[PDB]
Amino acid sequence: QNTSGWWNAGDVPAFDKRQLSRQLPLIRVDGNRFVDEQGNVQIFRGVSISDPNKLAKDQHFNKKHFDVIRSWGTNVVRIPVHPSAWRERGVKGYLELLDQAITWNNELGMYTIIDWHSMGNLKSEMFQNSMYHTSKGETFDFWRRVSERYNGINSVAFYEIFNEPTVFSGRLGIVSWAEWKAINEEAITIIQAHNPNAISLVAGFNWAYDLREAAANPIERNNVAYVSHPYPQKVGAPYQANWERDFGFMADKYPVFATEIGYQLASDKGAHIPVIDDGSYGPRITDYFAKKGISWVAWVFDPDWSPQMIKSWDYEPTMQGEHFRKVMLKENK
Repeated sequence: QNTSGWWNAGDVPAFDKRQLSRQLPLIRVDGNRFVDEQGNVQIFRGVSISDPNKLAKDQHFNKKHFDVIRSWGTNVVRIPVHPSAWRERGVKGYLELLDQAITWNNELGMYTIIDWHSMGNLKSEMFQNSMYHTSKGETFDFWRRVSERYNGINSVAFYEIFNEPTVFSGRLGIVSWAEWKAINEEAITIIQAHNPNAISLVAGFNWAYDLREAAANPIERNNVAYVSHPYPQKVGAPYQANWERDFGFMADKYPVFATEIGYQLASDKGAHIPVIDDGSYGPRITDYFAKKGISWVAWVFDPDWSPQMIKSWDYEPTMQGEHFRKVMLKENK
C-alpha cells in the first residue's frame, strides 16, 4: 500500500466512456422480477469469469475470451473481484482491468455483475482464507469507487455486495442477520447515492445459500434482489422441495439471482464438496429456475478453478459447460 491501498490511493482518472458505443436497456426491480423500460420481464443466464487478476496473469485477458463467452449465449458476466487481487494490483491497476472487462461485456451486449468476492464474516473480520480478507472500510470504499465510476452504464446493472457470507458453524465467529442487514443497507445507501439506477444483490449465510432469515427481516431499500449459491450438495433429495424451503420461495416476493451454480464428477479436477454430482443437477437446477423465473450464473469460465466450464484454453466445454451453454443458447438472446 504505497498509493495503491483503499485508504491512501491518489485521485483515480475517471473512466473514459468514449470506449463504449452501446447502451443496453436499463433494468430495474419491479416487485418480484427484473424488468426493462417497457415492463417486460428479463431473466439473466450467464457465467462468472475468473478474477481478471488471474486472466491477465494467464494471458487470456483479451477480447477473444469474451467473444467465446458471448458465443455461448451468455447475457450476463459476473466479475469476482477478490479483495486480495484488489490489493495486489492496487486500486488504480485493478480498475484498469475492471474498465476493460466491462468495456468488452458492454460491446458484446452482455450485462455485468460486479461481485466483491469475499467469503466469511465481514463484521468480525474472519474469512475462509487470506485471499478473501477484507474490512468494512475496504468494502465500503470499493462500492463507493465502482458505483460512481460505472454510473450511467446500464450494462453494469448489478452490484453484489459480498459473495459468500458464512460463520462456518462458529469457526468464523458470530453475526446476526440483523447486523448483516445493517451492513448491506449502508453499502446500498453508498451505491444508490453515487448510482441511482444500481441494482444491489444481497446474500444470506451458509455461503450465500439461505434466504429464510432475509425473508423474515428484509433489506429496507429499493432495487434489491437476493442471492443463493445452491450447489449440488448444499442439500440432498428431494431437491426441489429443499431448494424451495431454503431460498426458492423468496422468488415469489423479490427477484432471486443465483450468482453461483455449477457441478462436476467426483473424478474431475479439484472436485470438492459441495460441487460433486453425477450430472443430473444440471437439468434439475435449470428446470427448477425456469419454473420459478430465477436468474443464474454458472461458476467459472476458467480451466483451473473448480468446477471448470472449459477443459483448457482451447475452450472445449466440460459436462457443465455443455448443459449451461445449451440452456443459454435456447432461452436468452
